[PDB]
Amino acid sequence: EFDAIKIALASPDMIRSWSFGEVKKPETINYRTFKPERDGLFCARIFGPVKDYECLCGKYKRLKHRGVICEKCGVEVTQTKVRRERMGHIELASPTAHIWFLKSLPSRIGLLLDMPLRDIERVLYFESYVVIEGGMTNLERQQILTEEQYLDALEEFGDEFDAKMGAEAIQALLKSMDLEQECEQLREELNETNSETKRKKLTKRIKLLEAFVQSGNKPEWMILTVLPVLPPDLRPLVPLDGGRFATSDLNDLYRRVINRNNRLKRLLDLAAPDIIVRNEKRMLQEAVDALLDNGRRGRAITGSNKRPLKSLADMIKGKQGRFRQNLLGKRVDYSGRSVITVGPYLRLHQCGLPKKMALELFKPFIYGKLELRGLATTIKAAKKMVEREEAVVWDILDEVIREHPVLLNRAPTLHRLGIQAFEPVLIEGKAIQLHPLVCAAYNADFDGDQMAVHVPLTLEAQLEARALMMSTNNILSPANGEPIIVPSQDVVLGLYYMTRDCVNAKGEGMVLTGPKEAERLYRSGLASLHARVKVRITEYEKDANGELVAKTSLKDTTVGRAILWMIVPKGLPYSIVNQALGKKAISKMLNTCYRILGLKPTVIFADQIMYTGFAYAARSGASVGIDDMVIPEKKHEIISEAEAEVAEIQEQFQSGLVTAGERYNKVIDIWAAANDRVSKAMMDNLQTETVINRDGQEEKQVSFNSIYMMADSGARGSAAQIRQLAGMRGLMAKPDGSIIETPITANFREGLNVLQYFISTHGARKGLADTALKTANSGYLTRRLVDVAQDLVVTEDDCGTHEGIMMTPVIEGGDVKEPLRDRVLGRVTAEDVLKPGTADILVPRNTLLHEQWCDLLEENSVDAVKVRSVVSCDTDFGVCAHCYGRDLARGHIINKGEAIGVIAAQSIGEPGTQLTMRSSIQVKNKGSIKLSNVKSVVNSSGKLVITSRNTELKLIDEFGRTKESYKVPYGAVLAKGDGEQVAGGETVANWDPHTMPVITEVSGFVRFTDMIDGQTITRQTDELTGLSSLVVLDSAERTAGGKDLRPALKIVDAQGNDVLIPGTDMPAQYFLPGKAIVQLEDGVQISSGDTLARIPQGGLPRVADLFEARRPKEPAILAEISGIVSFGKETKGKRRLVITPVDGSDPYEEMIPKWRQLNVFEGERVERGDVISDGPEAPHDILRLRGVHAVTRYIVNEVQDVYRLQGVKINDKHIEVIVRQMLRKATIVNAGSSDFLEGEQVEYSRVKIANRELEANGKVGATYSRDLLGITKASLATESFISAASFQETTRVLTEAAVAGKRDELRGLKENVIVGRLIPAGTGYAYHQDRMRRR
Amino acid sequence: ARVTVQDAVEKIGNRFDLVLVAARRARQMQVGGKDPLVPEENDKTTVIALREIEEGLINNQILDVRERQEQQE
Amino acid sequence: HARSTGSYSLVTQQPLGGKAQFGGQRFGEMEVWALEAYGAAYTLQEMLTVKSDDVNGRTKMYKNIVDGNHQMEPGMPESFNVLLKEIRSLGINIELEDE
DNA sequence: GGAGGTCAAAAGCGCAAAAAAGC
RNA sequence: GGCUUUUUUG
DNA sequence: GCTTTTGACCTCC
Ligand SMILES: [Mg+2]
Ligand SMILES: [Zn+2]
Ligand SMILES: [Zn+2]
Repeated sequence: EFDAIKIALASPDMIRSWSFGEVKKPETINYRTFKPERDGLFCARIFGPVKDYECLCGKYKRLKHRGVICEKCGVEVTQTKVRRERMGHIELASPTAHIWFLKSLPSRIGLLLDMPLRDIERVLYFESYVVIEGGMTNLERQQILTEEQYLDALEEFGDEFDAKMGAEAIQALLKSMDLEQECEQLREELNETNSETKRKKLTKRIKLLEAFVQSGNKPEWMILTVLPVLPPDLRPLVPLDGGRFATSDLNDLYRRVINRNNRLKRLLDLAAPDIIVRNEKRMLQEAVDALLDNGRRGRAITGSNKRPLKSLADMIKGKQGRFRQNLLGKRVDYSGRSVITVGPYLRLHQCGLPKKMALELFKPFIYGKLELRGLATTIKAAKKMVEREEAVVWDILDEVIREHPVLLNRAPTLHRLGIQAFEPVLIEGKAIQLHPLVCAAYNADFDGDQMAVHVPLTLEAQLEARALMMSTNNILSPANGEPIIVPSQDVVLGLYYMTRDCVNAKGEGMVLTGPKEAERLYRSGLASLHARVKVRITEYEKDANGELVAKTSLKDTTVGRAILWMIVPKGLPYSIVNQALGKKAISKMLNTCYRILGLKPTVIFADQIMYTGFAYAARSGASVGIDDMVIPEKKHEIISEAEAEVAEIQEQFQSGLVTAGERYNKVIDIWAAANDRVSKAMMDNLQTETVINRDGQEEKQVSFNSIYMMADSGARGSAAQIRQLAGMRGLMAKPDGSIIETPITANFREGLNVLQYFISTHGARKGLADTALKTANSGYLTRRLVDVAQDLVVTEDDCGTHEGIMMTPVIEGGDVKEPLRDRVLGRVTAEDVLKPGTADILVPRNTLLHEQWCDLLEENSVDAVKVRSVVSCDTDFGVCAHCYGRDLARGHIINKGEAIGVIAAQSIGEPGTQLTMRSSIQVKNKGSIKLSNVKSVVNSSGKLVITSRNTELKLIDEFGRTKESYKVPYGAVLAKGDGEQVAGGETVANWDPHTMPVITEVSGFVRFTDMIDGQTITRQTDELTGLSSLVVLDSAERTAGGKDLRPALKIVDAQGNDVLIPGTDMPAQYFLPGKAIVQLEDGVQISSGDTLARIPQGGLPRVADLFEARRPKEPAILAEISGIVSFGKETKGKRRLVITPVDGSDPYEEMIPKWRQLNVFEGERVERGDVISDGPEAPHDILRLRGVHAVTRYIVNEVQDVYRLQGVKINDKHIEVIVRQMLRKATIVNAGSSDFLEGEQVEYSRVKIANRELEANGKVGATYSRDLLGITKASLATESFISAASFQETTRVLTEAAVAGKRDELRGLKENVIVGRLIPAGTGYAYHQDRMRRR
Repeated sequence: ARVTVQDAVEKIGNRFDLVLVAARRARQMQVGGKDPLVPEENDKTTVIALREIEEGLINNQILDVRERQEQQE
Repeated sequence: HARSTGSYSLVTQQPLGGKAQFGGQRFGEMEVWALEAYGAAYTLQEMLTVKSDDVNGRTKMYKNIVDGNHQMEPGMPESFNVLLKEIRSLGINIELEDE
């Protein structure tokens, strides 16, 4: 129907073609009669009729007069819907400047005409003169004038120079400016000028000039001449009760502008003095300005409400605008709302529905079925019998809703599980019944939360719902493989109470034939629900070639476990149902079923579990009473001891022997220890109890106290809450963060005096405030993720590239934070996995990893593997199917046409609600010692001192895997040699944390060479120490003649020669910085690298700042090019540093502040991308120096660090997809054989696709550099201007597209959603393949 | 009646093609003629078609050859 | 409450909102994302065009349902045309292209 | 003379609901 | 049927 | 009011 959407500037010609007449009367209607006013804003002649097929005159009526103009009213007889399309135009008496093109962030007129923006507003608002042609005078053509200058020049030169006023002058000068001549002048100028500030402005100007050259638009069109009028129906005068009428802001502004046009055109006819016309034209300009955009220039037009009126620009942008309120989301029919209520008797794949809601929703379906059966013939008759609620109506409704699935969602719909399909079943009442198991997925509790129902209509919709959105097809979350149907709360307590033996109970110690018999005993009351017995059981195993084999024996279990064994299907072993069966176990057990028995058995088994759990929890009667809170007996006296402790510490403050900090820390530690002791004693007393066994002796068993049962099973609560009930509450915090010295010694079971309760509310208010204000920030963030990633759909099976990223277990030096197993699970190998034995292929290339291949790695103990990743896939406008890896929802390889970008955005944005805004080295485990990226020397004492920055420790296990990694400063002490079988719990490295050393290079003797005393170094024998040492003077006393005197401590041997290091023999003098004290003297022995001087020196906002690629406040600068360190002409306000390559030139320079720390000196060799200062590392530099594969690993690591700190499991696959959408743009370096400017910024995929055939033929490529953009900015800069326009900054994007005459292709997801066509994803993907094949 | 479509989506490549072919078959069943190949148990048109998918006797290839043979009149 | 087919707003032709006005619910933008996350495209296309505002097509939907035939006509949402005219109400020229 | 530093202006800041009033 | 103002729930 | 970003004017080297 339409291939694409084209947007460009307008012309008076096409505006006149659009309109059907001109409007001249500001009045709208009679307001006496209900008839439209002729020639007004609702003119029947201009726009159209009022009643369908009825002209205003009434002479002609009905279809017989269609397409005929009435004689006197002149209104064509046709339908009234044309009132929505026909537009009007207003002939302005004088040209008027358009606001948008003048007042964007970059001014279009401002840069096109090359003037400051301030002057143009002065010219337009008639407050200053302007030259339109200098002529043969002393005035520039584009010169700005004022009154006095021109009045003097009026008689000085006369008609020699030409100057005018207003939008007329602006348009006249704009038309007089040539375009190709300006373009060629810029082309000449850029190749000549050498100044970065000029480069960007000139490049922008030339790009805009070329944009006008190529596009079929002309600059003079920018100034309005004829003003279009919105169609009447879109700005309706709807009548209310009474003679008054409802008027919109559009009508008022249109009336004002048209009335002013009439006034000015009447006043111009009599040739009024120029003073009058200036003000009238200026304030008409203000009126049109307010019409197109209100409040942009200054004070906004306000009505009786004293609030600014809506305008055209106000009706497009913002949440209340057109896009975000009526295109991306719109109200629907066949929907309803209700209150949730639990129902246990429903199966997993169905939900309840009230009768009235079902009838109202499926009324259109009932009408048809009644006609088919012949109960009523006319639709009116059927409607009559529906409202009577006849007996046949319910029967036919039951028949028509047997398998008609319905949709259920709960706002907010955070993740994709928020909408699920169901098969309704009719119930009584007025509430919607829901299955308990899925309540965890919605995050919905039964405290008044409300559901909405929608109904599919077509067969495609019904089948789509049944095969995709049904509940039984959603048991693994897309975020991670963990199940989503985990039983919780009441069911868990029932299962826990089922499977728990007692040391003695009724009917204990007998033998039972089978589980069927065991159930007979429990119901008869002849045996206790849990008493240890011996039962015959039979289990099946699928160990054969997919076949079940039976086996039978006797197992020592309890009655309850035998009862539970009936519902377990055949495959599972018996040992899975023989433990206490808490929350953590039961889910695991359920999960195993899905691993072996497919889907139907596992859903049936989950349903049976829920039934049995509810039943046996109800029959248990587990209740909580006041006596259940067992308060430990020792607790009381323990507090006394703690009191005594502080009774001493305070005395130390009275004697003055301790400071405020010392006492504070002491009392804090003492109270914390007392808290821990009380908690441990309480748990030890509560968790066990004594009961008489069979032989009459006391035996300790796990206690059957209600609170302990509800805590240990994990059904609800944790050890912290049980602490809160019985033991002390613990230390509490002030609002700012300080900890109160006096803790709350009382518990909730007993009383809390007044002030304890008061100080307990400091934390709670903070928690509530943070919870209330986190939902606003977090949800918004999700939006920014969706618009960046909404273009990503899998389109091709294989991309055919070998490039990838290596994957290693992340370690901070302690236990592994994430082992190698889970990070690599479900991906594809970039290269074949090689055995530690050389040249052996463990894993073939291009093979998916799963449980059968991962365990092979564990047995073989492979260190690391390089896997293919989405960030490196090469297919354009899509993602390789293999590169994305294994689909986490189903467990097999992903299939084409699935939307991965939206899935990743939802997955990363959902857990945001669970976030909050506010010297020695010791080994811990046995293992070897291994060092890489290290170079060190052996000191005189016999140990090792390190001089390599990249030294990292390893603890090699029995096989070779790395257990820990540490960073050590240079010049530490290594007590042991590398490769030795070291033991755990033994220190390995030592150094000074508070000082940075000036350690020597090799063994030698220091000779006092080239130090000037009194201006550079002085012998500061400070009396507080009584020690004489060489101290370098500060930077204040020294000056240009003294700062240039660098103290060169040259390390020499006995002969005085330079350092004879392997390969090179440079003189190794050390330029001492300021504040350096030299304790060693001349002739003193120096070890291998001995010291010469010791110089002195987080939540959701963090995630948001990390994704936007914010520049940190203290950027740690890096190295830029490989080469030796070389200082320069320093103390020029800032420092100068140069890097000298081995063979290449060394022209690079950059500014560094003195006051910031410096870590590298002359006698160091620095590689590009090595730190110089300290602090956070900005992403832009990481991309610029270390490449793409470095930045993607940094962002993933930091985000996953935050999430694992808060205990949320999200797969690393989703994080990097967004990163792939951040690296979209790229900057040209050299044009080469291409046709791009060097300063341009274009798409990396576009450059690659365009250059690829160029290199295929006999041409050369174009060099480029991938750039990084924040998600907010990266979303704005996209080809499809519709999606960018809908997202943010509507005014800027529309103007930028219109000026350049850009054209949309309609290939994304959002821009296809807007115009009502099928999205190119999921089921709709097959349709576009058919469509794309035709074209 | 039917609750899950795991076996049917095992029979066909991916779920989306299954949705498309099942929709086409159900449309043929409902709009006119085309007596279903499997006996009905008073079920809607959509599910009865879907069953035929998991019997391995209706798919994109089998359904296509039948219609061209009907249209050759 | 629930709605099958009731009134319609005068400007954008979308159904009203609020229980007192007997209007339908709001298929929110987040719901659009979530329904995009599935492969479900036909249901979203329904929500966008037939049940909301395709005034020429939604009438044909009602007549088809009564006849027993479950089929749609895509059409093109009426709310999008409005915006077109509105952008044309400024100095910006925006138009569709050939088939 | 210009590249760097510092000051000034625009744009955004959950979603669903309901209930009322008032304009 | 649009806007404004609050209040309340999730 | 927060915060960022971008543009524009001053000015130090
Ligand atoms: Mg709730
Ligand atoms: Zn007439
Ligand atoms: Zn690929």
